[PDB]
Amino acid sequence: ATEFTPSVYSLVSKPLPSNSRPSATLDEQAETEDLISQLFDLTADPNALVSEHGKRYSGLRKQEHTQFLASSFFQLPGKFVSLDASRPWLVFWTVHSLDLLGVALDQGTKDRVVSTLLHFLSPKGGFGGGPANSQIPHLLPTYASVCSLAIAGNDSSTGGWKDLAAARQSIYEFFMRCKRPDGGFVVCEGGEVDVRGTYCLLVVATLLDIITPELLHNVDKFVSACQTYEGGFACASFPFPSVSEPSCRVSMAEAHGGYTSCSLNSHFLLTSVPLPSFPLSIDANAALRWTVLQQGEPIEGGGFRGRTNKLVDGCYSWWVGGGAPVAEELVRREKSRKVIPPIFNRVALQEFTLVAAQQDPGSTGGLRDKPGKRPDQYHTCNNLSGLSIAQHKMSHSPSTVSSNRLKFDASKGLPAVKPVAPGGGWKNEDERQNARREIWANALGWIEEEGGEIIVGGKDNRINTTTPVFNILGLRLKPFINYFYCQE
Amino acid sequence: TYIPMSQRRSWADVKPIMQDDGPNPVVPIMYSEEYKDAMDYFRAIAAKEEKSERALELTEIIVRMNPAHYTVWQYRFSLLTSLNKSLEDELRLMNEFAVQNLKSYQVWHHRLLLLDRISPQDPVSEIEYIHGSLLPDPKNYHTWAYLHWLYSHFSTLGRISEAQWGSELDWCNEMLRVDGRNNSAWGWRWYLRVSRPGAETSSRSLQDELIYILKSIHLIPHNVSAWNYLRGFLKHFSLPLVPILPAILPYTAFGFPMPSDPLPEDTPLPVPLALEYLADSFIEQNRVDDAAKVFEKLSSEYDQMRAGYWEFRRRECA
Ligand SMILES: CCCC[C@H]1CN(c2cccc(OC(F)(F)F)c2)C(=O)CN1Cc1cncn1Cc1ccc(F)cc1
Ligand SMILES: CC(C)=CCC/C(C)=C/CC/C(C)=C/COP(=O)(O)OP(=O)(O)O
Ligand SMILES: O=S(=O)(O)C[C@H](O)CNC1CCCCC1
Ligand SMILES: O=S(=O)(O)C[C@H](O)CNC1CCCCC1
Ligand SMILES: O=S(=O)(O)C[C@H](O)CNC1CCCCC1
Ligand SMILES: [Zn+2]
Repeated sequence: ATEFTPSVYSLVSKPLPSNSRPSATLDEQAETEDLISQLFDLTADPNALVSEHGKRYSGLRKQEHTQFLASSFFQLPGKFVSLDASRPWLVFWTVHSLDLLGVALDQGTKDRVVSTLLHFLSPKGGFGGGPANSQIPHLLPTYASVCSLAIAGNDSSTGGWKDLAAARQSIYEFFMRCKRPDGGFVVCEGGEVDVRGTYCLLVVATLLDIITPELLHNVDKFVSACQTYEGGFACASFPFPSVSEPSCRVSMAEAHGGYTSCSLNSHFLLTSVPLPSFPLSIDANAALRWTVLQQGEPIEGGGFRGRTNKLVDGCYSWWVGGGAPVAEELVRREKSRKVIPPIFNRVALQEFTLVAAQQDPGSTGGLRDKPGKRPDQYHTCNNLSGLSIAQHKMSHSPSTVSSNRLKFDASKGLPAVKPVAPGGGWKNEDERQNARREIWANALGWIEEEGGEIIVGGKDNRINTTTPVFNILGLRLKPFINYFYCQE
Repeated sequence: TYIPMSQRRSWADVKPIMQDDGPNPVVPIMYSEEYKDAMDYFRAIAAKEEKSERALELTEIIVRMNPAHYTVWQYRFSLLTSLNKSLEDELRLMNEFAVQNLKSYQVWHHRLLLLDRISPQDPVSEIEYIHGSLLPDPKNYHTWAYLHWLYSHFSTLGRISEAQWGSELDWCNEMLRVDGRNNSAWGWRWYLRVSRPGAETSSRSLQDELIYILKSIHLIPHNVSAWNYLRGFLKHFSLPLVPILPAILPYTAFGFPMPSDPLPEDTPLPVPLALEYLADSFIEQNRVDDAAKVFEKLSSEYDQMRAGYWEFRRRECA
């Protein structure tokens, strides 16, 4: 299983060559190479049957990481005020990390999570970064709150899912207020336009059964035009007018792992939607190429960088590593449409996580960007989400999607959303029910391939399996989306 | 020493409103007295929808303590437009925020909204400010995206002259001269030379561009930014790979730039992306076995971190 995933310890470590041309980029790259390679030299190779005497043991320190996250349920120091508008992200990073680590919350604590998040929900639609009497709704807290409710909530009267269902029309109306004619969305009233908003909106609309044609118009075009000449995706594309129908669209910055994740995931969610000539295609081969080129060399521990000629960073294990199965599936569909070894080094990425991204032992716990950086909730969640993708071979299974179609019950569902414009809905019930079936059946199409597991360092390092595109456990995704589609 | 707002005569008519996240919320933050007090009065101000100078002052106090507070930034911009405040004064305040390391998506968006609403007939002074602002971080992603937006928005209005585009390329060339590994500046060159709607596409410009690309590779043979730009360039314009192979082959061991006769020091061979070029040029020649042999070497010898990807490319040749 590992013939094409060589361990970092089995490869020759060499610095990035200078070509006798110093620059500020190379100064920082070389210092980071020294930092990471020195920590690997002090750490026992995780692939050894007996851990070496004198060296650091790289085992995943799950209890330290659990205690690091525990402050979330008591209080955070005053320096966290910089995240006061991102409190749903603090919830998500905590409760998804605990899911991955296999640690259960008791029901009282889950109820506190649910109740706190429902205080962030506005009657007019959407979640904000804090209490609805203090903050206006925002697409990014709306994703974080919805996913957190999938992780901590339930279908009872105190479980929060009943409240989300009653909010479906208002959330939809918030989404349509955010919509621009060119296919972008503002993240909030008067806010910025980029593919983070598109991703967060499409995840939530998929999960809650509130997708319509008027919501999706031009969204595929906005995303496709974010792809750069490097093959990844930028934050946004600019619509140049002719003198909703621009003459052309142009990407506005570099390909970046965070926006490439959001763009690939958005495009993948749109491929489930049965609209004519939709979604506009992307260059999947180039996106797969860009993805694998961002995995660092052995001297930098095999972690991912977020963009060309910048530094490796543990959080890109999720953003770039977690985009790899999506890009793979799109490439496979292109190959099929015209008519297997792992696509990135699944072993080296685990080694980066265990050796370089964990806080030093006997300390606060948590996971981090790089050695020398304090751990935080965000790098804890994204290091572990990427580790999960590396440990478990994920693929989107056509036979599983077909089996989902066979069991879908289109006579069950919540009330159809009322479109803002008269002709903005599906044409008739036949087309709306076909859309619901495809979107539900494909959302539940990701599987872990049997026999594809690779747990570097032994089975005690294993964490649970996350889902590509949504980034919650499948055991959370399935009952949550089944609740809103009334399936069982 | 701090004077609470309940003790300030200018705020005596206002009843503050406490934060409402329930009796025992998760992820609570231990707020300073100053920050809680300001947000208590902001909740009251926003509730009564007051647009006033004291509300404006209060939003500045808050975003100084938390520059990522998007709700307060939103309220601040509506205050500026309702009161018909000087947007040029606000721009000077934003220049100070950058100096004092107060930064976020929200501050950058605020600046964009100001430029959009001012709508200068010539945005040259803002362009120059953005250039200078890249000094502490020449790869700041928000700054590069904002520069793209600024040229795109004001070119749609017809307000970017040919002289302005010319000096922008001059500035870009100097950025890449100081650090040829700045991938953000390579991205900007692509906008200036290829993707922007007004770019020239002629026989001369394609020749010029290929000369600049090849010279850049010969200066820094291991610079991934230059290789990606070369591959994007050829693909975008559907240009064959083979005619250029003479300039690439020395890295795999006509009139377009060639490598130095002794290569620069610290240039170990082969360059993996040079091998990728060779393999793809073999494929262009329908020599799939020669391409497969090159992919196999990338997989097992020269780029082993990507052993599986290069093996996947090898198998596709069959
Ligand atoms: C505990 C501090 C986390 C800071 C981190 C994440 N972060 C954020 C804050 C609130 C919500 C949210 O949303 C989501 F992206 F989903 F996590 C992200 C930021 O603003 C800055 N970051 C700095 C960072 C660290 N390593 C790479 N970067 C660049 C970067 C930039 C923007 C971004 F959005 C994501 C990453
Ligand atoms: C769902 C959601 C909100 C997704 C967003 C994901 C994400 C990582 C976005 C990154 C945005 C950004 C401007 C990074 C550059 O920061 P930097 O210069 O500090 O880091 P860099 O050197 O690694 O590029
Ligand atoms: O590193 S972790 O697995 O997360 C947790 C730490 O090892 C705790 N070590 C204890 C020492 C005393 C005996 C009980 C264990
Ligand atoms: O009834 S709704 O519109 O759904 C909810 C109210 O608008 C509350 N909005 C807040 C008021 C105080 C400032 C931040 C926003
Ligand atoms: O299940 S197996 O992969 O064969 C081997 C176990 O997981 C080894 N885990 C270690 C045991 C001793 C303490 C530190 C962890
Ligand atoms: Zn990071």
